[PDB]
Amino acid sequence: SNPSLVIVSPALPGNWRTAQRWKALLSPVCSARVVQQWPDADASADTVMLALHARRSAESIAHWAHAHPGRGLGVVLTGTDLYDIGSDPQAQRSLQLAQRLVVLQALGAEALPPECRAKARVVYQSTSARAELPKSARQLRAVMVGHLSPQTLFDAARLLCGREDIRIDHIGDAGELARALASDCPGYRWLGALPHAQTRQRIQRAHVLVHTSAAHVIMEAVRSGTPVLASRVPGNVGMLGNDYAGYFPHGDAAALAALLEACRAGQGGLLDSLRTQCALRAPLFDPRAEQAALFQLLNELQPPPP
Ligand code: NA
Repeated sequence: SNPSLVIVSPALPGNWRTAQRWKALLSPVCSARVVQQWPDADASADTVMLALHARRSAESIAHWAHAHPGRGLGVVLTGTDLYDIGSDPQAQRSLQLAQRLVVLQALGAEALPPECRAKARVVYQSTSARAELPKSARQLRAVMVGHLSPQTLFDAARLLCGREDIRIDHIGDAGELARALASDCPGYRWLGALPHAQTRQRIQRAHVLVHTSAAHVIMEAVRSGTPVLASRVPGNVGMLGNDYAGYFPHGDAAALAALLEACRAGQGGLLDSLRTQCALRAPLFDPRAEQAALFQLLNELQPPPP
């Protein structure tokens, strides 16, 4: 067992969702609580800290390292901090103060300074599974979930302007650039902001998910039996694997269009290969696995009684 764990998520009312999911997976072995800032009024009881984002939580992190020198500090690199730690002094200070660093995919520790890697640990994110649905051989529907690399998808859709056999469904809140692409191109559609249940059903129902960004969406696709076409950036490669066959160069719309065309051609195949490759990735995103990685991390951070 019963350590008192504090999760720092300084998000304004991504990281909140992770924080809540970690609290639920750790609640069986610890008294877990989420805060925006530490310390608070219940802070004298806390023994272990899991702070999300080396910069946004730096002030909590620094407060923890003063009250608990060499004890209980886990700092989670959520993305933009890892890819901040180049110039940000606070981000850098957070890396040095931590007893443990958490990266969320395999490749994270390569961006970490050399002296910070031994204390890094890989904890893949997790999501619930959806059943893999049968898919038509007569079209290829691609879904992209991403608040408005928007231009990369936009350019690929214009390079495919006449095709109605390749359909691109863009989900996300922004805008007129999207509405224009929707009027001009039969196969592009901007559905705007959609509820979370509808977004996951469309991903489950899509032949493929396209991610051009430089993470939860990729897990939701993989765990719903939907392959992914993704930009070759470390965050994505860490999720899908160094030998994944569905990568496109970041900012290369022609390469993205070619990849959709190749998926379409093998219908009736690259798409079948991508499906097989994603099914081998899916067990990395099992809640059981994330929970187990968290248990071990908590046993490592747990400080001996003062
Ligand atoms: Na508990």
